[PDB]
Amino acid sequence: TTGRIVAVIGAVVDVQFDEGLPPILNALEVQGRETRLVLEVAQHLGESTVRTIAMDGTEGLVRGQKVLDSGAPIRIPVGPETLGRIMNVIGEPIDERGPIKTKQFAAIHAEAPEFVEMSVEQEILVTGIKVVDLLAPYAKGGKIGLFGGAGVGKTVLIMELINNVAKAHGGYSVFAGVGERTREGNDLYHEMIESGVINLKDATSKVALVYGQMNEPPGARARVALTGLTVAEYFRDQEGQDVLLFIDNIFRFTQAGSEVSALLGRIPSAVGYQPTLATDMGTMQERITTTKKGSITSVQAIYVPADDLT
Amino acid sequence: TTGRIVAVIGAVVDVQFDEGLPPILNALEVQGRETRLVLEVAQHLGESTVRTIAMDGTEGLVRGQKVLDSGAPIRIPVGPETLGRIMNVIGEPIDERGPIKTKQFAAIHAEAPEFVEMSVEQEILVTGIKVVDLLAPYAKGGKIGLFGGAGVGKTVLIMELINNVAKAHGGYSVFAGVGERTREGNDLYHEMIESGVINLKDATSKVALVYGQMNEPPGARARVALTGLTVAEYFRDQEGQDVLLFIDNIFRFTQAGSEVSALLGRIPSAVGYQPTLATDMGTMQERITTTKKGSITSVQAIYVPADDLT
Amino acid sequence: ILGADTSVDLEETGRVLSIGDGIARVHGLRNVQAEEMVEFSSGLKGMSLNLEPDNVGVVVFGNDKLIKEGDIVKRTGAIVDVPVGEELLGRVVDALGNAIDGKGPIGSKARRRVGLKAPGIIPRISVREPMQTGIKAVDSLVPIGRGQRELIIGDRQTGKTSIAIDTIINQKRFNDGTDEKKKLYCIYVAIGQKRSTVAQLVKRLTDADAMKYTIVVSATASDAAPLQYLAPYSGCSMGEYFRDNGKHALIIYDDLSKQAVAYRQMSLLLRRPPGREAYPGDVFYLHSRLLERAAKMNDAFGGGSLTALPVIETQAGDVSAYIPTNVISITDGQIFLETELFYKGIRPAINVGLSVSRVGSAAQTRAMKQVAGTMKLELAQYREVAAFAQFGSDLDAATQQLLSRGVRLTELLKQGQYSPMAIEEQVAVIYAGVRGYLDKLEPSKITKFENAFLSHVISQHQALLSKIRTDGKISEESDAKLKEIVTNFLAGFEA
Ligand SMILES: Nc1ncnc2c1ncn2[C@@H]1O[C@H](COP(=O)(O)OP(=O)(O)NP(=O)(O)O)[C@@H](O)[C@H]1O
Ligand SMILES: Nc1ncnc2c1ncn2[C@@H]1O[C@H](COP(=O)(O)OP(=O)(O)NP(=O)(O)O)[C@@H](O)[C@H]1O
Ligand SMILES: Nc1ncnc2c1ncn2[C@@H]1O[C@H](COP(=O)(O)OP(=O)(O)O)[C@@H](O)[C@H]1O
Ligand SMILES: Oc1ccc(/C=C/c2cc(O)cc(O)c2)cc1
Ligand SMILES: [Mg+2]
Ligand SMILES: [Mg+2]
Ligand SMILES: [Mg+2]
Repeated sequence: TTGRIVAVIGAVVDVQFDEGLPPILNALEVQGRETRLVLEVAQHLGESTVRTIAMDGTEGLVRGQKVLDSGAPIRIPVGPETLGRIMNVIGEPIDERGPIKTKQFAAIHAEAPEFVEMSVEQEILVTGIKVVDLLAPYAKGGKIGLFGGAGVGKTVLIMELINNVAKAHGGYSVFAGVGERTREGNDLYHEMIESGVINLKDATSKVALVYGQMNEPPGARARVALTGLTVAEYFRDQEGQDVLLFIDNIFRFTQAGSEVSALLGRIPSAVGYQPTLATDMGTMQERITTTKKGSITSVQAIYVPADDLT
Repeated sequence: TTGRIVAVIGAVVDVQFDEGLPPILNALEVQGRETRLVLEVAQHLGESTVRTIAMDGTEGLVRGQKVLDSGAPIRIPVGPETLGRIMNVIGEPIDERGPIKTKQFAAIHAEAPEFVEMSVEQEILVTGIKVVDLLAPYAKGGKIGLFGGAGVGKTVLIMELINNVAKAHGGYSVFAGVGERTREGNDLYHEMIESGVINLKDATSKVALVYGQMNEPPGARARVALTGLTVAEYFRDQEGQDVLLFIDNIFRFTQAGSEVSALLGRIPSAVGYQPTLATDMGTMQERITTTKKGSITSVQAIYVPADDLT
Repeated sequence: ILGADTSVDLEETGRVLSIGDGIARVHGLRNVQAEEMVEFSSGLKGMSLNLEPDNVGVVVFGNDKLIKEGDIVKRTGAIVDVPVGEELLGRVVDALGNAIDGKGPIGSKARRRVGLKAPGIIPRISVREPMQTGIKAVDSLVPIGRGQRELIIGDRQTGKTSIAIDTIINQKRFNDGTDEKKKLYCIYVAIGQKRSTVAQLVKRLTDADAMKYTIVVSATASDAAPLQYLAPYSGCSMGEYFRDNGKHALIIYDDLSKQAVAYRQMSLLLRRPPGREAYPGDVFYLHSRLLERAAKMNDAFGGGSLTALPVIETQAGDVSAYIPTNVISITDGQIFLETELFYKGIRPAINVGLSVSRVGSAAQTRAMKQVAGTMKLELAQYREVAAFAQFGSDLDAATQQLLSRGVRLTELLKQGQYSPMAIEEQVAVIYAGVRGYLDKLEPSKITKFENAFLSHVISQHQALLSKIRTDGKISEESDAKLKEIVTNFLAGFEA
């Protein structure tokens, strides 16, 4: 029903419910806010109290403040009207072009495709880039990762591949900005308008944009990857089609999870990371996949902390 | 006196007693088990509750299950009846050859010989191994250690020593398998039957075997070295004789202690070890000794984690 | 006055106090055993790992999102077990034994506890029967026997899984045969991997007609930590079914690095204090109790066996690190692979000096022992001398010979993928080298020579090869015949 805030520390908010405790992963709406403030249920603490992760800033929150259960996890617009639009972690337009009037919404949480859904077809995707094509070729509908420490060329590479593979592509694309530079989002947006891969007047936009950059609090950065990935899943399944998924930068998802994990009460693991590092990564990565129903060629930039690949 | 299980977490069981609290080091007998399950008292927690380490698996235990105080520490068969037999931590035969019909038993926990009991005699024990004999020779009644990282040749060396020195030895030998390979135990056993130092048909056996290997939970591995040592002490004192004690591997006593240490409530020392590492080793090691009453030539394989001798 | 509902008493059932990160804390369940399976109202299963005065700490075998505070939890009465038997052959199952290949229910008729203790001293006999990989370098230098544990270890992408795959595929010649005792049933346990990689793998095994004698146990990257943690123990029990019933099984744990990470996760969330590298203090025992269960049984226990090839991934080539040495300190040897070797063209990328078998020639046919008996020490001395001789100036006759032999043997132990070799073919090939008949052949020609030599003996001397395979040895007659073939053929080859 209606809950009350009993505790706030950064992105972690505890909410007590007199009746009807919201399940884990449900989206809660904080009352008395100017802009929508979503809290995602993470844990049932006991004594009718749930532990939640905020999707935006928690400044201004007061103990006792009312919270409403939406009755579902975060749900975002999916389908054709996401194309040419920029949305945030909770699926709101952030491009000043009004509502995204879709017929479909989808939850950003979903179980990974089952073992029977897997494809076994292996086919080369020629990039035109000598070192990749010769030594470590990409595969159509395959998973591609670009590892780099600070400033060595992750983004340039991802942009060259968008230029080389995406240009000649008869399908839809999704770019998800995850914990990166907001102005890089502005560059990309205006470049795609200039090339016409995004069209502000036609229905011919071929890219969906999803962003939660390094100006965002950790809860938003830990979830925008699910949001962008959710958009890609619809195109893969509910059109059966060949989708491209670009993510810059997937490391920021893990880093964001690291920031809330202490606030969640977990005992830290190696190098101070969340003990759930690999399973959080697993349940997210395993959705980023080609299935028998449709192909996703995914390209992920992967930041390397302190240049340490270990 | 009867007690009840109030907590089980891995190898560590908490037991509440309503009357007389068993002293630390006491063997407790768990009721309602198919095979004998011994708990050794480690700490008095207060509130009539003792913390124990189990000597076997704790699967199947139930909160409320009854536990009897035996009235003493783990007591095992010592004497000539141990010769040619295999025993476990708690002195049960594990060679399928029936009861060990000793006239006497001994507690696996004992005080170390006093300073005035020490011997200073030291004469060469020739091994026929060039590098040992030339550069760092062994002494009869001396304490010998074979240090090595994983798979460098500790066990092959101890077996060569058993082959060269123990086969033609006039007195008794004890071999304590501690946290090592069960395969190696079966190898050694049948090898010794073949050479005749173990004889399954008469009373001419020269070696007692005591094993608690890496298929065993930490309690068994932290105590099985003492079981082996207690057997050798009898031979040393209650026959005054020349005893050979081979232990493979004495590291596994320290490691076993590290596995339960957090559950015993210790802050860790450096490198993840129990704070009591050195005193634990001291009270055990100081029993492994020649005295004025009799001589023990002890050979101990010493594992070196991560190849780091420090 | 109507009868009370007693269906929900606090001895056989409980209610969730809290739930987060796959840990349910449960009020009640006063009669539960440690390590007992419990059931949530949603149909999820979980294991009772912490029994505390006021709660049971339950570890959840699936997604925890359907679990809520106050939900009912029920005893099953049963220590965690899995289905077991021949019904599993050719099937892909999860860590709990449920079919995930879309081919319907497993009609298994038996079950087995996942946590059974390894057999003790008496039920066993010394490892003496060859478990042929068909990889020349393994079968000659670090030979594996039935009942043995042999570790596969090395950085990412050094060829670890491929060793295991080739070994499984190799068994088809025994499994299609008529000597029941030589057959080897295979089990591939996947832990922490991505689903599409496991699918490619079974696709490879299917195309090779090797699925039919293999069980694939899969606990992949999106499966909950407890599932990944359990998978090796589940597969082990499946393997123990053959072991105890007069048959022979091989189990691959791919990999134990990822399993130890899942155990770490699960242990931390249970509030068990971290030890070295944040792993629990007993991370050695996690793997020791598992691998002890690979064993060779004596004839009184049926004479069956279970052989284990666990896999460990190292970081930056460091086999000396804490976790790697833990597992080396369990197994009966290790095969260490390195990128450096791999890219120089040593494939399989085995470091000879750093690898070992702890069973040795006891696990080899007499014929292989005849050709390979001293080679491993010999190759170690060779590599040392080749490094010391680096500054090429006046070398005596002995070391120059040692060098010429060594460089050529190295070429002979190079091998491609997916065609594991019959033992007698391995022996014929190694024979040509260790007997010195190749000492004046240009080292770069060795691989071309081997393949031509092999196709020649296969086509023309099937009787010599037959005799070596059947006799298990090189007789004085076989020796005389082989010498005449390699000397004259080589001369033809060099024309
Ligand atoms: N292919 C290239 N050719 C020439 N210069 C390059 C190339 N790639 C990167 N650089 C130089 O390196 C800078 C950083 O490139 P960028 O692709 O942003 O790296 P990055 O790894 O994404 N950095 P960050 O996101 O901050 O970790 C560029 O502005 C160039 O000056
Ligand atoms: N004998 C061989 N000759 C040539 N290539 C090989 C050989 N063995 C393996 N490879 C190749 O080397 C690559 C890595 O092999 P793989 O068996 O996947 O290693 P891995 O250590 O298990 N990798 P991962 O588990 O992905 O970290 C694959 O492309 C193999 O096909
Ligand atoms: N003296 C030796 N001669 C030849 N090979 C040896 C010798 N010592 C050890 N090895 C090789 O090293 C392996 C590991 O030796 P082992 O004694 O089991 O090591 P540790 O007990 O130190 O782990 C053996 O199985 C054998 O293959
Ligand atoms: O500069 C530094 C680089 C690395 C680290 C490591 C931290 C760390 C802490 C743990 O509890 C476990 C672990 O495996 C690693 C610390 C300082
Ligand atoms: Mg960048
Ligand atoms: Mg050893
Ligand atoms: Mg692999």
